[PDB]
Amino acid sequence: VQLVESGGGLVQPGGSLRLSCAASGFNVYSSSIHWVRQAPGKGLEWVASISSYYGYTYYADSVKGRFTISADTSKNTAYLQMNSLRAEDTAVYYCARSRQFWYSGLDYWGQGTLVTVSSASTKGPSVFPLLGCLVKDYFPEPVTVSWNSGALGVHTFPAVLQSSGLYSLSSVVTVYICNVNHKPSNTKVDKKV
Amino acid sequence: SDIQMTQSPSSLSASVGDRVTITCRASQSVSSAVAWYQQKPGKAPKLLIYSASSLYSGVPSRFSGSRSGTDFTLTISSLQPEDFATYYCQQYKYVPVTFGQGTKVEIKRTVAAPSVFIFPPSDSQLKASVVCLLNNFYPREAKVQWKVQSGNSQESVTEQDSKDSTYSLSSTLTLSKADYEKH
Amino acid sequence: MVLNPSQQLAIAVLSLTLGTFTVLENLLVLCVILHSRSLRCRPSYHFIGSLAVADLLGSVIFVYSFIDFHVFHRKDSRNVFLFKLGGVTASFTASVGSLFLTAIDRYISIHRPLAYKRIVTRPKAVVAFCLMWTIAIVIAVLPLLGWNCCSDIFPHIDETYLMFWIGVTSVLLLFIVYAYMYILWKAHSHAVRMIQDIRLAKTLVLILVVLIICWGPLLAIMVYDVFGKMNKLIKTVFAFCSMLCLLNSTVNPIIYALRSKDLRHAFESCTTASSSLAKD
Amino acid sequence: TRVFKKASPNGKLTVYLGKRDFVDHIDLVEPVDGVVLVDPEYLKERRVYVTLTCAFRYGREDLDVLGLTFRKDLFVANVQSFPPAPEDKKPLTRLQERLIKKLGEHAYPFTFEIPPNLPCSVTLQPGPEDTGKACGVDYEVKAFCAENLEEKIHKRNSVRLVIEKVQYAPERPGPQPTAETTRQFLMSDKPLHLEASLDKEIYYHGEPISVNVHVTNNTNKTVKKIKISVRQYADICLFNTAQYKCPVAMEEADDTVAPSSTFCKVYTLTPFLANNREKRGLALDGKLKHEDTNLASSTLLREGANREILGIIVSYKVKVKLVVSRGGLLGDLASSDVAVELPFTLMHPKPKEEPPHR
Ligand SMILES: COC(=O)[C@@H](NC(=O)c1nn(Cc2ccc(F)cc2)c2ccccc12)C(C)(C)C
Repeated sequence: VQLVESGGGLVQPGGSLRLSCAASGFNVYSSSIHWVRQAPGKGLEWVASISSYYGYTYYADSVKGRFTISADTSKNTAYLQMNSLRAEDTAVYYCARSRQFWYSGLDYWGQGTLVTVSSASTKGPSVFPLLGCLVKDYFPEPVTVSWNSGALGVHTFPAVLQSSGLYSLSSVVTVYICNVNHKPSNTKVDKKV
Repeated sequence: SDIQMTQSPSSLSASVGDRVTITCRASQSVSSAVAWYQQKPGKAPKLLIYSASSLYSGVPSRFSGSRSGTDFTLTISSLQPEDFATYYCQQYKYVPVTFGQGTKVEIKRTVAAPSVFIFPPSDSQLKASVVCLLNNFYPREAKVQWKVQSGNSQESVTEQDSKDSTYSLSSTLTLSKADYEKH
Repeated sequence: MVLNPSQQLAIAVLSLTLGTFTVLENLLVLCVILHSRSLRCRPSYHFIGSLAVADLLGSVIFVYSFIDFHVFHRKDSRNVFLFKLGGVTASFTASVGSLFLTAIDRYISIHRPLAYKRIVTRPKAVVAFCLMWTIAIVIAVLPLLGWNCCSDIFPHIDETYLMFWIGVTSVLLLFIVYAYMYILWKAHSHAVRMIQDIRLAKTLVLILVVLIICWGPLLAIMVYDVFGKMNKLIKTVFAFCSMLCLLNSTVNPIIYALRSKDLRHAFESCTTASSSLAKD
Repeated sequence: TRVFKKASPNGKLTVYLGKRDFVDHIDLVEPVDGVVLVDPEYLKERRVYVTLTCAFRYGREDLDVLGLTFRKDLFVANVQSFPPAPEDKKPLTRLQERLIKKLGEHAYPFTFEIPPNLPCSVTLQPGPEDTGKACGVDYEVKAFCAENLEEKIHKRNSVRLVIEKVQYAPERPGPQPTAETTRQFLMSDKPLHLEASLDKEIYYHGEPISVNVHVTNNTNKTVKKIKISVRQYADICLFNTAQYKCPVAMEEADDTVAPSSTFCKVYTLTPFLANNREKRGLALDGKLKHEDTNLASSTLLREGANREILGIIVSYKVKVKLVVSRGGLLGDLASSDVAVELPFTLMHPKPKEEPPHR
């Protein structure tokens, strides 16, 4: 009884992508599989649904045609084929199951896969020591910041998107070397404030 | 039909042991086909009550659901520190299924004033971005500006600190490099 | 050739009136049941219309030939007259075949109540109808060559052919009577099963029985001619029995087609709602 | 809680009903209890009656048989609701008392005790050409204002609800179904042995069904194909003792067995309604209105019960068929086949709610 989602990653706008939800302990005929997406800092939104016992397949009005939901009952898996992704499709996509007969809410959920549809290309961060330290022009996420190499009234503002497409974060400690690790670009920075 | 569900209030401050009530109003009539989810930060939602009155198997008995007309209510009789998350509201009678705006339950704490701090642009970043900082304040809402002129600034606030149940706002304003010495 | 002066005009007027009345009824029914919406696609309506047209054509041809025989005494030859007799037998055997089709359709409907949808349809119904018409026409034209000789009543027809045609018609009638008797038996059966169908089916069966009385004597006279063909007045008795058969032609389509209320007729609900009940 | 209510088009008579799914325990049926609110100023002298009919439309509704009615009414109960308690005093269920408290003093109860042995609400799939009332047994509660029982009831002052009679899976599963056969051909005096068995006896709708096939071919003949088919039998008793087999799921595996050999395997197949849409005459579980419902559930009729009254009895069977070769030194292209059948139950678990066509 563990639905697991996979296949989410950065895609250029207008591109394609495929999300796979593998269900363990569920029979695709006694359960209905739904895809629900949550935008960054926003409420849940229902994106698609498939019920194999009847063969029914529903989509949200905002994703008609662009999104196709299918099911491979042999592997007890559900697929969302997302084509022509606009910039408004960036979100965490969670896969949920509901009792096929007499739906009683979304019983089980997946862990959710991120999908970031942005035109910007992968880049490295720039560090400005302002004791506060700011990092700007970094994309994609995440970025790790450590004060005093992990031995330092410590606050770190969550990454905030910019219209330019790149991100920006900041860290402040009330009163060392601010080690910044940029995993998706594999970069290391160190500034002494 | 596209039924819009309004969940109110969009925020709450409550201490452990208090009664918390969140209401959900549906545009049209939904015949007891409403469910209440609970999503903690990061994790995925978790069903709490279905049919507007039943409890999912494995849910603490404190949570209760009630209906009256087209107004549904979720009540946590004795709030616990593990019950402070975002609670949603679904109406699964008509396709498409619609969720509420989401109600966030915070933890009540004594008012605390911020500590205004300023940071001019750095040489590397302004070879730019004036930084205003408020820390360990309450409530989340802040209506005090730093001495500078209102440009385009992106405000970022951290989650309620576990230690002191406080917040922190780190806003940055971008403008011309010649407007950094006047603040 | 044989027509008593007292019976001559009587049978002439009787035949004329019966033919006119039958053709009127059949024309009305076939016009009322052509191109319609639900009275066309249905196979039972198709069979009823086929019977009506067949019996109307048969009545017209038969009355024409009978008048030409007992008044004009044409007797043009043993072949052209045989052509008219072939037309008459074609029409009559087609009518009996359409009754048989209807009877089998009802029998299969009552044997498997849900089979009417899955065993009989518009295409298969017309296929069966054309099969029946094909066997009818081949039977009708078989005299057109096989009349080697015999027939005290019909001038230039074979003798074994008469027995064969009586046999086929008799077996079809036996099948029809068995079908409707079985239908009545099953009707009474479900009635007795469910009371833990009484008069309507009885009257319909009796109407069909009356049709058999109208049609039965013909075969009796044919078989008597086959065996004995000794007496003379039997020919006039057969003329009268054929008049009765024409009356069968009049009685049959109306009983089949006019006794349907829905066919004659062809020619505010609130919605459920809920409401709370205060907990006690 | 919630109580369903329907109103007569005239609006002067309303029927309040607690629920629309009345579970059928084999020993006894849950009573159909409800309330009727009338307008005494309107029914000055006429009485208000209520009836519970069990209609059955096995005959084609779109067609009609002359001089006969393919329909039937297995059960018809009557009760004189207004005036109140004319015949005798009857107990009121807590629901009826609550409704009487909620409604004024112009609301009166009605209660029906259905006899145990009666059909369950089943409807037959009509196909893509038919229309009108759905073929198959179904119940209805009709309340009307009439001066006498036999007087015609004007449709503008009578209200009819459609209720359902359903059965839920037995709590204690019975013995695991199993079957075995031994055929002997005219070629070799050795028996071809087949043995099949399901995982369990009671299956819930949508749950896959597993068949443990085991063949021992001691004969000199080779088996080409193995066919596993879940098929549905619908014993109808309108006019006869008809039988309507209809394969609801199939799987044809080309897993051969050599002569004097053995073959053990597990075949999994799930009957669902997605691919059985075109099969007219398939018995569905019964619907209040035009909606979607699963394949008809099995019927738990009491053993030794007379079958005469029963309208439609549904059952399921998994059939395992070995297509054994018939080739020889000199002969035709014949290919015989041995078969075995396994009965199982396809029902729902006992729920706390079952919304019919939400
Ligand atoms: C009464 O003087 C008749 O003989 C008239 N014919 C029939 O009365 C009559 N002719 N046929 C065709 C037929 C049957 C058996 C056979 F071996 C060869 C031909 C009929 C079929 C059914 C009912 C009446 C008739 C007639 C003068 C109009 C010709």
